[PDB]
Amino acid sequence: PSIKLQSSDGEIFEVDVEIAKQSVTIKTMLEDLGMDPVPLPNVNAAILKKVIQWCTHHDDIPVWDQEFLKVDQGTLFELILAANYLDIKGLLDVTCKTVANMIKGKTPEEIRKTFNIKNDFTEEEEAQVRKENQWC
Amino acid sequence: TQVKHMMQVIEPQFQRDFISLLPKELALYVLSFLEPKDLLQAAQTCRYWRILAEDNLLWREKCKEEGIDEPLHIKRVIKPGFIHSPWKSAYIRQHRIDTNWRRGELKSPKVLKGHDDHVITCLQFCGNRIVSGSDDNTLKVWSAVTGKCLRTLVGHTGGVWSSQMRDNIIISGSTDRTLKVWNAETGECIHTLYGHTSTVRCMHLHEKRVVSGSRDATLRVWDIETGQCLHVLMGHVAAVRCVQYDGRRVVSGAYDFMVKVWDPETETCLHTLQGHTNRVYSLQFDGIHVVSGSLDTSIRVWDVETGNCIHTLTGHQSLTSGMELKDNILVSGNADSTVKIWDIKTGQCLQTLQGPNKHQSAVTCLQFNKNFVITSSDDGTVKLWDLKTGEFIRNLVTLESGGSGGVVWRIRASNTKLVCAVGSRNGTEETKLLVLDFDVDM
Amino acid sequence: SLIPTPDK
Repeated sequence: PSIKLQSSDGEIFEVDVEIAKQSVTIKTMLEDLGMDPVPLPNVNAAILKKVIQWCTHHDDIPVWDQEFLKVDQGTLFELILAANYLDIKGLLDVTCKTVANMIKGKTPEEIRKTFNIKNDFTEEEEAQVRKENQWC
Repeated sequence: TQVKHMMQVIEPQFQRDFISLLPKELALYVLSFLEPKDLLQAAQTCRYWRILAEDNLLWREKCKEEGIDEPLHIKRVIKPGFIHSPWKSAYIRQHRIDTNWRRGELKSPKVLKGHDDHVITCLQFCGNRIVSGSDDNTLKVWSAVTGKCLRTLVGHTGGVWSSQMRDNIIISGSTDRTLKVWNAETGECIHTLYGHTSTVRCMHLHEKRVVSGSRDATLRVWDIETGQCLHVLMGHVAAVRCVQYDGRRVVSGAYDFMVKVWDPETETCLHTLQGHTNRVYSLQFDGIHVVSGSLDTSIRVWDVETGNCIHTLTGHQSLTSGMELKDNILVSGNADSTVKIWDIKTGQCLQTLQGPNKHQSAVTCLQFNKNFVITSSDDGTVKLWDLKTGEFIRNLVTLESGGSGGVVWRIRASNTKLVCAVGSRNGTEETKLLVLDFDVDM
Repeated sequence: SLIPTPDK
């Protein structure tokens, strides 16, 4: 079979059921509320199209997901939200994990260069924070 | 909540970063993929991050990882308040304690002089109470906290060679052939147990019952409350040197090269484990596996249900004095001056503690946990080792008289402290207990 | 083997 879902943009997508049911949100609306098509206000055609891609293709992070998520920040940010909104445990985990790996590895000074972030700590406050979270 | 409170009251505002813009929950789902070491660096990024990383349920689980189970509640006031997570501080506390054992400056230990010119034959460390036993015929209850002697259990007419303790109840075994039950607080003998004819060499307490092994070749099970002798286990032809009791089975090791498994209630020997070609000196039992160390140099691992030998662990070259079994990981101290770590499931010898900083003589005692192995020796040192790598870390104690008589007879360790029974046969070291503290200021 | 035990 095959159901249709409408992105927030107004673009209709035709996806094989089951590939679509990897989203309990879409699943709930299909099986329980009987939505035809399925309106997805929080997901636009661009991300929805990306989510559908990851789903048709279906702890540690595979080599495909690693490449597929080799995207830019914001897109990753969008995938985390679409995954949360759509309720796709797999996608959510893989994307969130990918963000964590950007932090692993240390220095607070380096963590900023990666996420921008500004040191809004006052002279004293920074000292206090450095002491409290002292390692070794 | 709590994380929201912080945001409203502190008002960080305006962050151009990926996680500060994510809904609180998803930022947390992300930070949860990090390890404590990361979360601590992340928390030094900015106030927004610090507030996030300081969750609580995030740390409650990171603690359930290092097996913490109990959060730490500190007390007291700076301005811009911060709602510290008890679980997080509990984690850091432990981290600091581990580091303290590992490389923290060695604070001179409390010295507890006692048992002059005699040997401390048995040691017990429970909570804030230390109990030393001696062939000087007495036992002394001490405060690990103040280092003061609280009481001296005088009563035996022979030397004390064994003991057991379970908060306020102390038990002793003497050459005078009797066990005695004491009140650790008042220091009064509550019972005197007769029945053994020869030296009460070993004993193991489980709840309200205690089992004793003697040179008379028998064991007896006693009720600590009613000072009575419930059962007598007869079947060993030679002296009983070691014993274990889990409340269900009694396991014994004797100088007849035999290990016997018993059902006390019916005074029957269910199994006689045969294999050791010499005296059995040490035993450990976890309700499933019996483990015995012999003067024959080997260590056997047996199935308590079938009586079958599962592994014959070889490698030591002399008498295995003590062994400790936890979670199927076994650590054996040997007169060959070596210490070994084994996986009693596979039989693999995970590590041998030796190297340039190994013991120069027989290992007399040992303690271990998930991170370290603590070993004592006639060489007058107590060493700290890395359990996961088998590497030497440092000498926690180094008796100056070590090479000329100074000896460390036995040790007991808690999470924050180490108690060492020390002395000598020649007077170069006065007998005493050394108490080292590794607690942290929090 | 001079790890403690009592004589006879």
